[PDB]
Amino acid sequence: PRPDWHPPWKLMRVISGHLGWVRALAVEPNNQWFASGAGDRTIKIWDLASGQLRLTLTGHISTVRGLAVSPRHPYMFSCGEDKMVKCWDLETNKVIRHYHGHLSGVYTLKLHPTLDVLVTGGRDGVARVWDMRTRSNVHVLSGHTGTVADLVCQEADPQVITGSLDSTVRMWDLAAGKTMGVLTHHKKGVRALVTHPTEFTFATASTGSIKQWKCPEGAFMQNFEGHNAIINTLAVNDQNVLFSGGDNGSMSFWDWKSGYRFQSLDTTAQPGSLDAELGIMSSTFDMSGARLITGEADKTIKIWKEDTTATPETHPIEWKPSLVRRKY
Amino acid sequence: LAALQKRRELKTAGINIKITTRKKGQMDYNADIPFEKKPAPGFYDTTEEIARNEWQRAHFDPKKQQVGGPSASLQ
Amino acid sequence: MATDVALETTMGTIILELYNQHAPRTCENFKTLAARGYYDGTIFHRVIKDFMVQGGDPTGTGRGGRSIYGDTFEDEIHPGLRHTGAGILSMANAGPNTNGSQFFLTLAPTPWLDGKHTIFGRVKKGIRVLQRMGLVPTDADDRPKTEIKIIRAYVVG
Amino acid sequence: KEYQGRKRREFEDYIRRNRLRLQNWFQYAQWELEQKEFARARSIFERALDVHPNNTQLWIRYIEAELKNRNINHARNLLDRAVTRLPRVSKLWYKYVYVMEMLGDIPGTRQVFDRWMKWEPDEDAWNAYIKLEKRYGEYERARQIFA
Amino acid sequence: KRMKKKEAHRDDTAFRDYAREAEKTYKRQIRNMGAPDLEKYMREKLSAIEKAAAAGTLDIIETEDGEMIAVDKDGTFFSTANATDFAQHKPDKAAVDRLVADLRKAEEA
Amino acid sequence: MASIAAGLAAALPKPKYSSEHEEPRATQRGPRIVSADQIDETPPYPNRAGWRPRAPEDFGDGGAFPEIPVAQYPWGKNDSSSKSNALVVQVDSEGKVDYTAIARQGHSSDRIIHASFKDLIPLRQRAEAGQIDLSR
Amino acid sequence: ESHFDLELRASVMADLMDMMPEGIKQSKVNTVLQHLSEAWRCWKSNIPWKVPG
Repeated sequence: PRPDWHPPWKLMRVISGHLGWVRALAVEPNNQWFASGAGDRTIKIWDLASGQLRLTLTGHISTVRGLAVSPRHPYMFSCGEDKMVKCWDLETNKVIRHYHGHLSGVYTLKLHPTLDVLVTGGRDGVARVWDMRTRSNVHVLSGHTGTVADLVCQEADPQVITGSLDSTVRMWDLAAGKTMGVLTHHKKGVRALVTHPTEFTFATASTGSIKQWKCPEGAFMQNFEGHNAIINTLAVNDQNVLFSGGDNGSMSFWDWKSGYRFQSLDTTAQPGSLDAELGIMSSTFDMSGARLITGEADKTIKIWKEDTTATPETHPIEWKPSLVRRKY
Repeated sequence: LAALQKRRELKTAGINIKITTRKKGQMDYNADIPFEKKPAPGFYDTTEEIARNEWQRAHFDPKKQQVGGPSASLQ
Repeated sequence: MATDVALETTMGTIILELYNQHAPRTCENFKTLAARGYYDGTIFHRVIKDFMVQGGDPTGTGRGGRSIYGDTFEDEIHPGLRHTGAGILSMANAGPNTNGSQFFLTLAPTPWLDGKHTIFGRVKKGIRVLQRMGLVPTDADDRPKTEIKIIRAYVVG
Repeated sequence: KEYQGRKRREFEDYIRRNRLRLQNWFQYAQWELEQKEFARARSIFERALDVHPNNTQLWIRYIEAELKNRNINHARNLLDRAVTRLPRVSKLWYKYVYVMEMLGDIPGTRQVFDRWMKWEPDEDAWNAYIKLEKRYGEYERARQIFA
Repeated sequence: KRMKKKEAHRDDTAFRDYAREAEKTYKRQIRNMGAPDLEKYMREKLSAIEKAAAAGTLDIIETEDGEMIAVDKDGTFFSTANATDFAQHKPDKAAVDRLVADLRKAEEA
Repeated sequence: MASIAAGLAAALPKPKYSSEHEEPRATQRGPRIVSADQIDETPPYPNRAGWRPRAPEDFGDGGAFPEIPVAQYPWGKNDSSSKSNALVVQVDSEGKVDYTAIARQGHSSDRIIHASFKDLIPLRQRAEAGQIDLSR
Repeated sequence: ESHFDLELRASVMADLMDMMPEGIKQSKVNTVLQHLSEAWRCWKSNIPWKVPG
């Protein structure tokens, strides 16, 4: 499979202002603002075009780890390490619901694409499926033995996929609350998961290893090779650009179909940072795919954009159909 | 040790009684195999081994299992 | 008078020795169905261990089966042929004189079907293929979970 | 029975305090083996395997307890279970081929090696299987293994 | 060859990973069994030849040279993989004793 | 395309010491047991009256004879199975002995369980597939 | 404060398990959490923390 050409990405804007690591990012469904959640206990709303601080919301007493803006409701959902999952009414800027019940810190929150359902995952080893209206905990998705570090929700079975620091990924039947399948291919803790927007596949990231999988049966597709880091984040475009973001500050941009790494770089730490503070902790694309937003352990938000002056002959694809034995 | 001595003296001099230290909120691990997880069956038959192991358990003997230069200048 | 019929299945090749002297109409029914290709890609819908492997149904359900003499034909119980052992080919029937297209085949001596099933051959090669077809796993209604089909059936003479 | 109940209570008190400690599980199972309670020691090993499903040291302890007490069929069931559970841990594969060669089943040793080669192991396992066939004189079989 | 083997053992003393430790342990255990009994192996081979010939899985044929060539119809003569009866090799009591004494020696050491 | 291999085979002269009469440098303690590959490389119906088989030798490649009024066993008698606790040995789609029963023991039938090297090979390189449908 | 400590220790441990190469012996990792405590005390006392090796 020959890679398609993609332009390189370059750093467009650095936004300072959080007093902690930027751990959560959510883009609102009309692409005008995004929320960031950070270790200074806070949620900030930023205008996306100007990168400008509209609002600061407090209401967590620990690090905010998960943010979602609902496409069907005027709600934003926040989860944090103080065990708390909160629905924020954006017509009043106020917390109005809690989804209480994780025994320890909540690492990941996702909204269901078609149902009025929230899924969270935390250090108590389970994913919790919540009914949004009644705040009801309708399923405890149990079976992991480590922290549920990341999680995705799909519109077709398997509707919940959880990735865990026990190095294991589980695909879950959401109606019955049971595991359809266990993927044990990663050697280290699974910290990142992403689904493709237009084809029925997903990617999982642990340390040094990105695996692609075909839904619904979870068949192994390909490895994205060469990003030798703890990967905290994965983000995917609808133009088949996958970003992997690594805890040491290293960034890779991959063609999704072929697995080819068309860009590698490192982020830069804000002045005052230790060299130990270089690290990507959160990432999303905007709603259009033209902007990459990263939240970083130097307490910054960085906006990345494609290089408009790049050309397939200025930045040629250095891929040859290789001919060795990948000892799988 | 003192209670064992008294119980042995009673059992020697006739009366046998069950001194039961079983508290409130404690399982009887002697009574039953606790939280028993049997080995999964495999392609090999283990009925003869199970029967022999039960025989050894019944015939176990605790007494049989009970007992188990250079000089300073050179240094 | 013996005729070879080769069933290339997904587990090996069965060579069938058909007894034209004993059950001629049923044997030539088998020849014509195999030669037309009525058995190509047709599954063994019932396997019961130590009893039986049954196939030949094009619908895969156990009620179908369309012979060459219309729908059904009569039983040929020649009193010298019995279900004496493994690998014996017979015609599966709903009742007496109801032979269609599905072939029964003994995996074991089954001498309680004498007088009601028509032996018309045996296996000349492939008895271990038949044994492993008997060793596949099934469900409650004896259908193999792991799928067994005659890939192609043809005739050798 | 009084002493055994006291010891069983102290062992399971330490398992409830720290189930993640292999030594807690190991000392409990070894004590039951010493009491010749093989069902009880097996149950302890299996509960330990529920807590530590992928632990090579634990799998080896259980397999060796069965082999030491001559439960060969129990041990071979454990060996199949262990190389199913952990097919890229060459220690369990080496233990299984070694056990079958000790038992004198050279076809059984070839069976275990063939399953390993299906898993496509490293060069040391391919070399070990060539050296098995050279040990027993099948140079054509070793030629096939080099292919 | 001897001295390169000794030097390799000296260089491979220190721990690298459990795959190396497993390979070293297996090679040492093979050495400690020592030379196989090829006479007993060949007796078992001939007994299996006549038994499989009786069971019909071995064909004894003679080519143009007039020699005994055995043909395994299946592939289950040499390996119990693909053999449906792989689970009824009951090992010899001497073999079980030898394995148990091996494990007892390891425990003592 | 094998230009360097072809050039090597062209540049090498013939060996001046003949090797066509060479036996292997270490002999195999025969008898030779080989397969149908080396076969390839190197009573009839209906007069079986009076014939009475004794063994799977006599069955050949198997098949009981219905005209003989004795019970036949083309692959051997089954004595019994005295309630062993063993798993039943099963076979896979193409007749080989299957150990995924061990992998699947204690689960339901529709649980997805990866247990083979084939589940570690990228799908687009698995020989059984040619066109994968990746559509939501 | 007790809750912050629990969360901090779990995060440092998860990072260290994911940082360790496959095949290193990994019993002593609680050792690293003791180094983390000592480094924090060194920060509070303004004492440079530098563990040799």
